[PDB]
Amino acid sequence: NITEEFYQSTCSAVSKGYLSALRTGWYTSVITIELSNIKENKCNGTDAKVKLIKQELDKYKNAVTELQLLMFLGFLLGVGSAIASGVAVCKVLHLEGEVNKIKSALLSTNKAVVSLSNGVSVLTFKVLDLKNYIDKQLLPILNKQSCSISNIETVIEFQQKNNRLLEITREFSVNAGVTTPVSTYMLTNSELLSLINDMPITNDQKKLMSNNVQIVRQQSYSIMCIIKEEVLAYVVQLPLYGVIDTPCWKLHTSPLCTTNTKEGSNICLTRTDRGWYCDNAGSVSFFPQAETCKVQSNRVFCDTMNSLTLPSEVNLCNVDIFNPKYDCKIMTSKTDVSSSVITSLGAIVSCYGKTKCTASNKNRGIIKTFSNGCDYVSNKGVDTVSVGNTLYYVNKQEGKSLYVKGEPIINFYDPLVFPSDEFDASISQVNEKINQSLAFIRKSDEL
Amino acid sequence: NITEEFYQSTCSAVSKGYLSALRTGWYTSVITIELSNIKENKCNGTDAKVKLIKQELDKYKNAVTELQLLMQFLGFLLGVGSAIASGVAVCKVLHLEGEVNKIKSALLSTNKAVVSLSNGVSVLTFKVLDLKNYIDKQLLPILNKQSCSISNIETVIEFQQKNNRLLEITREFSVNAGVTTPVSTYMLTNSELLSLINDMPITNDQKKLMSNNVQIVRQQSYSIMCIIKEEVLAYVVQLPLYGVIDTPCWKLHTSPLCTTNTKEGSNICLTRTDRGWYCDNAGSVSFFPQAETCKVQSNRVFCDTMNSLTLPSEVNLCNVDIFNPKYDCKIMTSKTDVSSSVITSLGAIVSCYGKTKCTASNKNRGIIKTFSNGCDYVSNKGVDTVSVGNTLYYVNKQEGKSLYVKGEPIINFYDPLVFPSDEFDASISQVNEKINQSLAFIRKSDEL
Amino acid sequence: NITEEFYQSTCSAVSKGYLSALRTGWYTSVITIELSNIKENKCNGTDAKVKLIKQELDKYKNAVTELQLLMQFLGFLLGVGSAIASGVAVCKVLHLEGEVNKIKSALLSTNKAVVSLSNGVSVLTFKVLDLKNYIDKQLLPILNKQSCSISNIETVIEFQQKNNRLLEITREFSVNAGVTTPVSTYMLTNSELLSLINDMPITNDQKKLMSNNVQIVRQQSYSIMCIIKEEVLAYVVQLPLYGVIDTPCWKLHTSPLCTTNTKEGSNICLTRTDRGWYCDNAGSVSFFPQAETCKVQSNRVFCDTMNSLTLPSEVNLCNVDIFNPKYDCKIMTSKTDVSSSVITSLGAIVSCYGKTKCTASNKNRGIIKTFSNGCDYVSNKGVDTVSVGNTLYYVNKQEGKSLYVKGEPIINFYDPLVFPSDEFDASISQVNEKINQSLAFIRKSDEL
Ligand SMILES: [Cl-]
Ligand SMILES: [Cl-]
Repeated sequence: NITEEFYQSTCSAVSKGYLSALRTGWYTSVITIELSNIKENKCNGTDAKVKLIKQELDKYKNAVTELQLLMFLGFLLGVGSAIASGVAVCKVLHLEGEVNKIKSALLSTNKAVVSLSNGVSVLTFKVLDLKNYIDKQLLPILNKQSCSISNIETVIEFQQKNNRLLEITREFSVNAGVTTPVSTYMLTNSELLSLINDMPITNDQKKLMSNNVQIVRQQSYSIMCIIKEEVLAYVVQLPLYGVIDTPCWKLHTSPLCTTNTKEGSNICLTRTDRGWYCDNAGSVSFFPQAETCKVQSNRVFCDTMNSLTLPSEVNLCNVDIFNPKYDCKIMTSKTDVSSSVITSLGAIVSCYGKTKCTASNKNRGIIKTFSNGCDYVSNKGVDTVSVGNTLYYVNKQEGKSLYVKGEPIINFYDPLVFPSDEFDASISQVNEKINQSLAFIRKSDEL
Repeated sequence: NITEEFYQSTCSAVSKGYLSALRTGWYTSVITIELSNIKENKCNGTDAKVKLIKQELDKYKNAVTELQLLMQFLGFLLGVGSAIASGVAVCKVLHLEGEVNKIKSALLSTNKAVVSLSNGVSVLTFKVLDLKNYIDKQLLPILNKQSCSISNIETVIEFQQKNNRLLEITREFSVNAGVTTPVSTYMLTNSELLSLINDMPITNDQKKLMSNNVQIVRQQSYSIMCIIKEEVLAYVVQLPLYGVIDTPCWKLHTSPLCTTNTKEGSNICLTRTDRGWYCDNAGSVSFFPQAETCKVQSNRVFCDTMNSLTLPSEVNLCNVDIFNPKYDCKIMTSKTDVSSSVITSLGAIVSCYGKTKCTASNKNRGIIKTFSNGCDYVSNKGVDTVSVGNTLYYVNKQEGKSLYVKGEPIINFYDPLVFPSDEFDASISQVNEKINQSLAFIRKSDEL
Repeated sequence: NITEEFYQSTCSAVSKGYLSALRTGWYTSVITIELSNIKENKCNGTDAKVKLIKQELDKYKNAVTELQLLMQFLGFLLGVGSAIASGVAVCKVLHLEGEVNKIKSALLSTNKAVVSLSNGVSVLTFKVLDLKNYIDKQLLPILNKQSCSISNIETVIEFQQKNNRLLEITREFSVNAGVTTPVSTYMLTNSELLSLINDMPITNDQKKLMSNNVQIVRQQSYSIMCIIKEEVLAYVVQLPLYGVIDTPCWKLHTSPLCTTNTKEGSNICLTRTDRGWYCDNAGSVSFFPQAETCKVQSNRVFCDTMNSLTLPSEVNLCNVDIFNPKYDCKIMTSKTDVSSSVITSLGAIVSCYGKTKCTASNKNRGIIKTFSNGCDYVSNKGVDTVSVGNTLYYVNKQEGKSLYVKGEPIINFYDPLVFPSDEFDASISQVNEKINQSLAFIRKSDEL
């Protein structure tokens, strides 16, 4: 199911066999909580039971009032406006009579599809009806028995209904009205599964979102919207996955240096194009910041806004870094430091200088001692790896790894002309800079 | 109200008309919760209501004990501060002998008093929860009377409600190691925070600004755990005070500008690095490179000056003439011809290079513009989304006028044979002098 | 016992006397909650007391079901690890056949037992909540007796208290995608965690360290949700083990050092990049470049070795003599003379250049020092704030002696005509060899 190749020639490794789930767009949904504005609580505070509902009722009013008061290579990626879509939906909701459409469509059911004034149709959802609870069940009970409640179960039932509205207020109050991930107080699990199931999307998409709701939360926003008339409404902005089931691979890179004994005589080179790569629509979406992608089993959830769009020929850097069809990215240094990069199925170890680097087994201890240079170890017989004072645990996911033998590419560069401070360079950039610096030495010799 | 200009010559855009609200300093206030230490829970016995009171007291007793164990580009130029040094310093002053009693006696009759500490600084104090009096004078007398049995379940709830806040405070301090941000509503309720702002020694404009944006004030505040000694738990709430308000501010968006020849690697690239927020401030210009550290509410920009550089007002000249002689505009150079888009306050910049497919779309029309190679720009009026390669951008739909400033792309004025394309923190004149110095060495060799 | 030295020659400062607490490895423990399968919820009847238990039971059932659906500078030199690879690997072992029965049978009589897993690993197990027996033996009989009606409000509340923890565990795992950090008090209560520490196979020195700093131990821990199989919910709590304790540590603060020429762009700059934390560790020195990943409690520094480079002890020589021959000290060079301040442990380094106003103030006296151009330093004794441009810094008020080491700024020893001003990852000897090669290129041409 999952495979990995280590390229000793360039001190890097590729894990393949992953499937894609790229967030490509947004669905905006309108979630409503119906509230009731209560005029005068002209009750007494003598009976113990009345005090609790009266104080619980004061708690509610403050929450309603409080909400009204509220109204490498990563640097290439570019800038988006993460919630411009949902906020756009929110701005439409402030228009005259647009709130009434929502409220009347949710008069008989708790879920409805509404056509907005600008023409876009958006799923609607009444998730909590506190107005009706107060107006028809609590306030009538209260007045009848001379403003006192003779049943402790009545106060608790209200504290439970009110509790969610209070916890929603706490979240918008600490997040300035835009939260992520969408909490279970904003959208309960059943509501989110109902939203996905009622969304205008593929059955492949619905199944994906429904089996991975936890990931759907993490990629979702809750945008607090309006409190007008008798309804509080907030927009839940859900990710729709327009690219699914395409091959994905992760590139891991580590520094590749010479191994001379002279302290500073060494030269280094590292591939900068580390991150996730997924095929989608004939090109390759590249995700440099690999921490923004989430892996579930073998599915990679990435966001195209944190991606570059690359030609399919990018994969050629894995077959031959000196190909003329794509100029592979590298950085160059003279900093021969030891480190390790843990991959999907093993460990890359860049062991240089006098640093002690070993690979250990849980039942045997140290089972390999690395020599200077860049090496790799499969996760089969190995459980941990130590480079200096740092112990790394290796991933224990099962899968075949293959060690691709090769002469280290750093040996093909001459130390006298090597540019050792290039962060955003390439094979072709360093080649022509050697030619330019090596030819400058020819002009003096022909002299 | 709010305007934006795109400078086609420099592949950048400026959003104008924003107002400032710069965090310039800190107010520290002492928030206290009065507890009562109860030695032992000597009513061991079975009874439905009694069992609940015992468990509620044990939760409370553990909460006190748990608290006691607790006490025993261009961003890289900004420099380093000590974010809570002000509050932590005030916290240490409360550890001095008799300093808690000064606070405690001043808050005996009211819940709010100004105390002069031993070091001389006056700090607002605030008793937010009086559990000592509740337990000593209302619950323990009720409990003891009937040999720890209570004929009123309503007594358990009232205590469980009162105790709830103290429990959540302990929960927050227990995973945050005594420093939380933003300040939660368990540490400071919305009403308590509005009451602090109203009593703080600040302007009526300042009181109004803080009060209408309490969610922002929370997000910019720290809550620093202090002491739980004698019958007082005290923590310091460090609130931001906004010493610079309503000064003109603008946001600079930049994107890479490259050549567009068909040969893959013969291309040159150029990007303005000075993106971020700029506010007039005391005759100078406060520059915030990290635009993620600033919060915009409608038209007000809340920034924190410790994440700023202090620049001369002539920085704004880079927008009217990048080659002006009066300020050396910062740029970076590359040979990395990648396609991207940068969404602005009022539109979209598109860096479309190579064979990448770049379009701008309307919700009512589909694709309405296809970008050619180069840097181009679109206003948010008719456009809802922008697509650069496999990435779809949504555009902000905020209202405002856009202006396209036509100009020849600046990258054409450089010679590709002598262009230094590896400078990360360079400038107009640095690229000039490195070309002039590299151009003269080839001139001096040819004279031979 | 904290001291600090300011090296005026290199515009840097070292804070020493801190003690180490380095995470070197991980302990994985199994925390289980025992659940009961609810088959037939045949309760009808709209009665206030009945409704609460039925709705509370649906919360428990939904939470169980919800959890089951869940299963279906110089920082850039550092390596990348798999933070929870150790804990997750233990989690895969629990999916093996009969592995839960060993756990379930070992935790039958006590809530704490050491289980030998199938792979051979011995793991602490911990039953923290027994909902099965509560529901099966205490609640359902009471519930059933009166035909789904409960005549005692205390029984429904006792269930809400029992059920609440499982509900919050589910709430945390559902928004954190089954892996949380820090380990909240719901995942592991304070007393449970102390019991974990006392039973771990670690030193008495180690146990004492973890026990007095549980707030840090949580923050360095992961809780990884595992299985709901048989009638048990299990999650793995991955606790840090500190294999290096009490070795000396020091923090290096660095700031830009520039020339003080009058011509705007005639200036040169130089900064030590090796800023961060340093701890002695097994004959070498562990270097943590991102100093924000380390947490300081009083005088102890908690760092994580996965974010460190392993350096020779001779790195400390960069503090006594930046041109020493035994270690090539790292620096970056620029032409960007912008003013800033770095707050240190015991004072403030101030890089004041151009027309920026830089001062140090007292709370009782106002401005007490105005900085001249160059890199200067101020101790936290007489100073409370430092102001650089429109930026006000508060200084740490921790007590301790500072030593100002007078020295000629190293930047003066360079000739601006041959100085390489675009080096970000360079060093003393690299800049030397680049000047020497650029100076020999200029000498051999004149001999022509
Ligand atoms: Cl001003
Ligand atoms: Cl089960």
